[PDB]
Amino acid sequence: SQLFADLSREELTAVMRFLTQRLGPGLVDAAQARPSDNCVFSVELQLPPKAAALAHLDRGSPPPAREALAIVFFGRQPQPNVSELVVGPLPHPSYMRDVTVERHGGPLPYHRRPVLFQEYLDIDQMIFNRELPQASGLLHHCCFYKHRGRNLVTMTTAPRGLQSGDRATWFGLYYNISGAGFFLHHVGLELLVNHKALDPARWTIQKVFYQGRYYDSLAQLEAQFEAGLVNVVLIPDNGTGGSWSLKSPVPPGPAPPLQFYPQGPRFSVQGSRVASSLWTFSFGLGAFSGPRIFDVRFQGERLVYEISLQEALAIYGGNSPAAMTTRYVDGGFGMGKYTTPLTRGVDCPYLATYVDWHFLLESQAPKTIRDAFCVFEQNQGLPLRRHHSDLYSHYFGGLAETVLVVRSMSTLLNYDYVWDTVFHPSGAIEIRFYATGYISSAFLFGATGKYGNQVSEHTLGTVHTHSAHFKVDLDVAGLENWVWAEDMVFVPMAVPWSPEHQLQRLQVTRKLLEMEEQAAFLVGSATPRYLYLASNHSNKWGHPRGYRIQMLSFAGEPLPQNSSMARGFSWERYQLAVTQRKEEEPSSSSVFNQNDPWAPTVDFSDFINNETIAGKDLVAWVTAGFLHIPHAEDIPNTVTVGNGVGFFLRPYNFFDEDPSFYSADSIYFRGDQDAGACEVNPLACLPAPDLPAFSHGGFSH
Amino acid sequence: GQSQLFADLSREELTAVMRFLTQRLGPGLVDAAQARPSDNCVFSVELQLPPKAAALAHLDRGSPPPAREALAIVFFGRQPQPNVSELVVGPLPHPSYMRDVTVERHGGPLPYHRRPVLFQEYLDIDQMIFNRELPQASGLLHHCCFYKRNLVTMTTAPRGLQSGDRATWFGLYYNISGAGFFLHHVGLELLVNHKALDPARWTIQKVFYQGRYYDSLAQLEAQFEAGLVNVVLIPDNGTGGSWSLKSPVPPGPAPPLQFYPQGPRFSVQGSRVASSLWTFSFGLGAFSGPRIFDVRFQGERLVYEISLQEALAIYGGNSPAAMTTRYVDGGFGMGKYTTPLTRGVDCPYLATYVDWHFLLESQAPKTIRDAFCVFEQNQGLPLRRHHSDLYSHYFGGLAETVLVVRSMSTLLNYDYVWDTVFHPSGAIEIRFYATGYISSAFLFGATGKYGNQVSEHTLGTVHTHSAHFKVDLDVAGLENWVWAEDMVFVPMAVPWSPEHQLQRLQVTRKLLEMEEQAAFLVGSATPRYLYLASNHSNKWGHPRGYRIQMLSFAGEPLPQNSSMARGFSWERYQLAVTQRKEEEPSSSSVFNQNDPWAPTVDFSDFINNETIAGKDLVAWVTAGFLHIPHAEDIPNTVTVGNGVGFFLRPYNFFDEDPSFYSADSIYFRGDQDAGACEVNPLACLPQAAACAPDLPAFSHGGFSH
Ligand SMILES: *[C@@H]1O[C@H](CO)[C@@H](O[C@@H]2O[C@H](CO)[C@@H](O[C@H]3O[C@H](CO)[C@@H](O)[C@H](O)[C@@H]3O)[C@H](O)[C@H]2NC(C)=O)[C@H](O)[C@H]1NC(C)=O
Ligand SMILES: *[C@@H]1O[C@H](CO)[C@@H](O[C@@H]2O[C@H](CO)[C@@H](O[C@H]3O[C@H](CO)[C@@H](O)[C@H](O)[C@@H]3O)[C@H](O)[C@H]2NC(C)=O)[C@H](O)[C@H]1NC(C)=O
Ligand SMILES: *[C@@H]1O[C@H](CO)[C@@H](O[C@@H]2O[C@H](CO)[C@@H](O)[C@H](O)[C@H]2NC(C)=O)[C@H](O)[C@H]1NC(C)=O
Ligand SMILES: *[C@@H]1O[C@H](CO)[C@@H](O[C@@H]2O[C@H](CO)[C@@H](O)[C@H](O)[C@H]2NC(C)=O)[C@H](O)[C@H]1NC(C)=O
Ligand SMILES: *[C@@H]1O[C@H](CO)[C@@H](O)[C@H](O)[C@H]1NC(C)=O
Ligand SMILES: *[C@@H]1O[C@H](CO)[C@@H](O)[C@H](O)[C@H]1NC(C)=O
Ligand SMILES: *[C@@H]1O[C@H](CO)[C@@H](O)[C@H](O)[C@H]1NC(C)=O
Ligand SMILES: *[C@@H]1O[C@H](CO)[C@@H](O)[C@H](O)[C@H]1NC(C)=O
Ligand SMILES: [Ca+2]
Ligand SMILES: [Ca+2]
Ligand SMILES: [Ca+2]
Ligand SMILES: [Ca+2]
Ligand SMILES: [Cu+2]
Ligand SMILES: [Cu+2]
Repeated sequence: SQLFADLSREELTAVMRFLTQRLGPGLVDAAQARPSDNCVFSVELQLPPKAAALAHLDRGSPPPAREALAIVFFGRQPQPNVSELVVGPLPHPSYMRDVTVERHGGPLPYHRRPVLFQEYLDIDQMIFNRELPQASGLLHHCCFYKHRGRNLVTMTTAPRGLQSGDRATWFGLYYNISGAGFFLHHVGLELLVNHKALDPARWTIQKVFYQGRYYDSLAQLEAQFEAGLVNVVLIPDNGTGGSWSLKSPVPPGPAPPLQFYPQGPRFSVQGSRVASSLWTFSFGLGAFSGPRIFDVRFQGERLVYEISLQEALAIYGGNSPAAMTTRYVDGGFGMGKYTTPLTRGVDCPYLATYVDWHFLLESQAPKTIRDAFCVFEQNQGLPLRRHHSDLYSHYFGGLAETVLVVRSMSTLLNYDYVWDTVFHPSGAIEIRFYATGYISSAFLFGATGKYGNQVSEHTLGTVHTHSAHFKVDLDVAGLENWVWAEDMVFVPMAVPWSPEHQLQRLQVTRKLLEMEEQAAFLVGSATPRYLYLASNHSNKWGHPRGYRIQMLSFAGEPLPQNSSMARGFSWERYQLAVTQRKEEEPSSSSVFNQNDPWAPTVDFSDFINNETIAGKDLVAWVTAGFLHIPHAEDIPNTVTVGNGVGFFLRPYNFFDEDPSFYSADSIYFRGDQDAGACEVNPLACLPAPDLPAFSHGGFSH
Repeated sequence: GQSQLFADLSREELTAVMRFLTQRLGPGLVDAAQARPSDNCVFSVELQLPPKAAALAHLDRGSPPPAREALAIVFFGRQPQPNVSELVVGPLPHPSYMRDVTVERHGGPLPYHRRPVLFQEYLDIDQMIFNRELPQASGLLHHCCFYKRNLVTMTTAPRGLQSGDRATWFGLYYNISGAGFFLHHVGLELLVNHKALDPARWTIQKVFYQGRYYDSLAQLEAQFEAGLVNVVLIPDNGTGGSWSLKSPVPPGPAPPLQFYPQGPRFSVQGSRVASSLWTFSFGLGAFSGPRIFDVRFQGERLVYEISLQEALAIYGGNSPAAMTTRYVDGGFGMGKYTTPLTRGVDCPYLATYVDWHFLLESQAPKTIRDAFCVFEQNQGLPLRRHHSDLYSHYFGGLAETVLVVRSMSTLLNYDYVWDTVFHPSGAIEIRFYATGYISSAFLFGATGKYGNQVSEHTLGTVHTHSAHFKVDLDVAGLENWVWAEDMVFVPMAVPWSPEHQLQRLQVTRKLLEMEEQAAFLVGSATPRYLYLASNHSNKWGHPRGYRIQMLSFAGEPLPQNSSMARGFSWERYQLAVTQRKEEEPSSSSVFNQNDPWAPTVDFSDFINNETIAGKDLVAWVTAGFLHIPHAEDIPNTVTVGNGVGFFLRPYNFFDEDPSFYSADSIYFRGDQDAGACEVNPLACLPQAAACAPDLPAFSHGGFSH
């Protein structure tokens, strides 16, 4: 690995040592920080400048300094802010730059900071010790309440309030189900907690919700109940089935099919670079933005500088305040931070290579997520190509598709997002995103038809949309790229020969798109059938070397623009956009957007601003998603079938012929040959497997 | 009810029907393999599918099974008024009756020019071409393309310009050796009029050489001699893989191999497949291609039938062949052109392979060896999983393993790959890939509007691909309705803070009541959730549903103003839902191809102001894309990104995800040893899977002459 490798535990420790020195002892461990402390919230790789980086990979120039970016919580002060500090060079840091205002134009308001885990503990303490017992009347008759046992548990929602500067979060209450998902057991109560004060003692409950009704306080509710004005119904807290359990009641049977490598792995993983005979690339995770791939070279030629997840978004509907106002912008929690171990043989093939990831977040020392990535070759059991000739000449030639895959999974509370990077031997790249895990349920009460389906006894599966944003820094045969839109048209013409007759003449249409706005495509509008970035260079046949972007999405209608918060994820409105790549436009979102979408720290629509994309270094931005109306078959989990979205990058006249023609694994034989002869056909030479003992990456405390 | 009602005819059965017919068709019946236009012959013999009512009575209520019958297509050329007739023969295995159903189905006789072109006809055409026509230009040909054969002809789309025409444009190509002639068009195209019942009356209506039209082959020779023709010299031979299919690179370490550590987990018996979740029957129609029948998930039928109906390629170009090609492939026949699966390339090595039998343009059954494969595939992707670090520590998940049936139709150049994929969640996935060689034209003139140059002298002509599929869902029984659900945002005041506004996300539910309400043109928008449902409810009160999720990137359909568009009306619909009807068994016909202007079936007729509330409904799905060929399509189109089709996904059909009860799921709490066999079957894998089976020896199903 090297240039793009996430920071090592060693490097992380070094950056933290350096930070503990240059900041005013009285710096607290973020894992215990109160709002008014100072705090290292995160430390992670700071990605090199593109120009320096290429200089080093393509033209011998030495590597750009290796730096970290640290996000610090400055609450021990008259005007608290959040600061972004670059720290470097590594491995032995000597400087520390504050880029906060360079990037943002001013300080970062302190309410934009992510809720810390200690902040959650404190909210819980407030709820469970000071607020809930005031309703131990009601809660005994609906939800088996006790002392503080407790049987209940809370889950956060979306943005936290109704306008910039708010930090008030709606929480639902849930049975603390054991060994299975609590998410399906909303007990009916929702609390609007205002935790904006830096003194958690000034924290208040602004609103309460129970069975379709609102109250200004729990005591108010508890009173309405003692007055016999609130019909209570005792919600069971145990059960059987998928609703209550994830473990299967059926004895295991004969094993599922297993793939192995007869003559060993055909790719290697060194640090965080992957090389096969066809592909080399580096991979990693942003703490906040998650999966990323750099420096992808097919057969030594670079196709893409960067492909990375930008953001993941979930917009809910509901019967209830928590659900009806939820809009998660998941980078506010962090796709890398919340990445989880892969279970060997379930999350990936048993014989995949599994790699660890290290991080420093909300603590003062490095921690490791074991088995966070997997890399493997997968025989797709589908041919890449084949032709069987019975006509004029008797031959067969084809090649079975084997694919190279990098994967990790982020578990954002209930959801488990699966991120796939798939390298094809045709020179196509496939980026996929699947959502499994648990749905968010609401408590089923009142008229629920317009907001979801009943999916269990007391469980409303609430309607929502999922979407995700991808950065695609194609460098098609260099940096200077154009974008083409090709498509088709019928044109009625007379038949040349028989001009009395007509015919619909099918024609290709091509259009160069020269301005950003011309290549920004809104969800809901139609897009050209062929859409690619090209070089001015041509292939042997004189067509522009191109890579075409083909989208797999079933986009739901994006949050309408009139929303005060919509600019916190404006990329949701576009399917495809292509901009000039700028060093000051590294992401389309930010960890800070989540807690203030009303005053977005980054607003994607800014990137589309009347510049030229004709012969420039272009980056393309892809949105993919779908509507989800949960249904009974989402219990216990939603399945991955049919729910993969993303895109293909496919060569389009980039090469002079299909590269797989030169494949070591292709098969060919003529009728006149002995197809069963080892020399004619390597399929005829075929041919303990050796399984590593099973280990699991464990859990986090 | 235990009988294979949906099995394709066996050789014995085919032979049997052929014998019966031989007797009863009478004098001067000819083997169609050598038949002339004016002969009488049997073109095909295949299974007549039972009528549903009787079939279900047998399968569900245990009634006696309907008679097993065949349908034979007979070309009656030896008479005053030639006709093609459709005859039913049964009951198998010892047939005793035959009935002509032609008029019942089509309202009149089948005009003779609709018949597919016989292989003998192709052969005769070639004789007129190479023995009486091309020689008139031996001069040009000697100059331009190494004449003295060395050329092969290849047919095209509809044959003419009005109903009744049988004029085919034939392109000429270097007979290339051991690789595709398709890329080596030498620039000459002949418009052969082979309508005449006497092949000696067949003429050449027109000529086309490298950009120029000529009235005859003689006139072309004339001008070439008069020094009046600028001849482009196209090479005979080359090396590049627009010339070879054979990789010039030595075999490396072996690609991954899949195997079943503890024996297989499904079984194939005849045309029935069964595993612990699924049972269904499969086969090929000689013309319509792949079909699966009677699909049961854990004992419950979901679909009576899913079957390919038609496949369609619409070309553009500036040469007259490609400019006017609209292939309606059922006219060649997707079953008929099915090819053996190469073990290890077309399906996994350890798939189970299955032969297919047919009697087509012959008088004796033949067998395509290994026409089908069936296998479990480990997807390398979990079906579901959740890792909890929060409050309670556990992991629960299931690797997806899927059950596949595949066959491949090689129509000329194209290799179509058809997948039926059975998911453990209750979902069915239907896929269609095109691979093989593109069709090409001699590269000449103003090609940018018609494709990309793709090789020396080789223009990859632009075209669309479409396939139509029949999906006879019987959701919890025959009586089904269709629902369209979707979303909307309704702007309103935040209930607890009226100062503010929120965009309230809601679900939208519309019952679609008439066939037209459920027909959806290409390029119009479609309900994000479209499903067929019972009025029966699942445990939670929602109608039991199967939803149809389409994966298509459709091209613009051929414009309706085209006199021939009625021959593939289905192309203009993405999705339509219709009342199932015994008289509407297919959306296309083997006969639409050679007269699309007078279609034998017009799919649009099925859509005609009838209720679809509470009836036996059948859905029809169209899937396809635009293809602008390009360098990477040489030697072949690759299958990546080319998959097109649809899923049938359960939607409140069950009470909960059936996969919760899977025998293969994995679960363990934080407080257990995930490394212990008693907690986790995966732990056992090493020690009881250091046992890979001996592979069977490689064999190939052969080629055919
Ligand atoms: C956000 O908070 C930061 C600290 O709370 C702040 O950076 C700090 O800025 C102060 C002065 O603005 C610097 O303190 C320095 O003050 C004396 C002058 O008497 C200087 O000579 C010394 O350099 C001394 O340390 C801090 O160095 C600095 N802390 C760090 C880590 O940079 C930011 O200015 C605040 N951000 C904005 C935009 O307001
Ligand atoms: C389409 O083509 C068929 C011609 O081969 C034709 O079927 C044949 O029709 C005749 C009468 O319709 C039948 O032959 C009959 O000849 C004597 C006359 O002395 C009759 O009295 C007898 O009934 C005798 O059978 C043929 O048997 C019959 N062949 C079969 C297999 O059906 C069709 O009628 C033509 N139909 C169309 C729609 O025009
Ligand atoms: C076209 O070229 C092919 C060359 O592959 C010819 O195929 C061979 O034909 C000979 C007889 O002349 C046979 O004995 C061989 O078995 C054939 N070889 C293969 C691999 O099929 C073919 O004759 C030529 N056909 C035409 C119409 O030109
Ligand atoms: C919620 O319930 C869970 C029970 O599953 C509790 O988690 C356990 O905590 C006990 C001690 O209190 C441990 O000894 C167990 O090993 C834990 N279980 C595992 C497998 O994670 C927990 O007390 C409750 N937490 C909350 C917030 O109420
Ligand atoms: C493409 O553009 C750059 C100049 O801006 C040039 O260096 C390169 O060689 C060009 N190639 C062409 C037009 O063939
Ligand atoms: C877009 O760009 C051109 C400058 O090249 C500028 O003159 C034009 O006014 C711009 N349009 C807008 C709306 O800013
Ligand atoms: C389904 O609807 C038909 C109404 O035409 C009715 O006869 C049948 O009883 C209904 N069943 C249910 C369960 O609603
Ligand atoms: C379509 O359906 C209804 C009958 O239920 C009728 O009123 C309407 O006029 C019909 N139109 C037709 C068949 O032309
Ligand atoms: Ca770029
Ligand atoms: Ca810009
Ligand atoms: Ca039906
Ligand atoms: Ca109808
Ligand atoms: Cu969802
Ligand atoms: Cu194509």
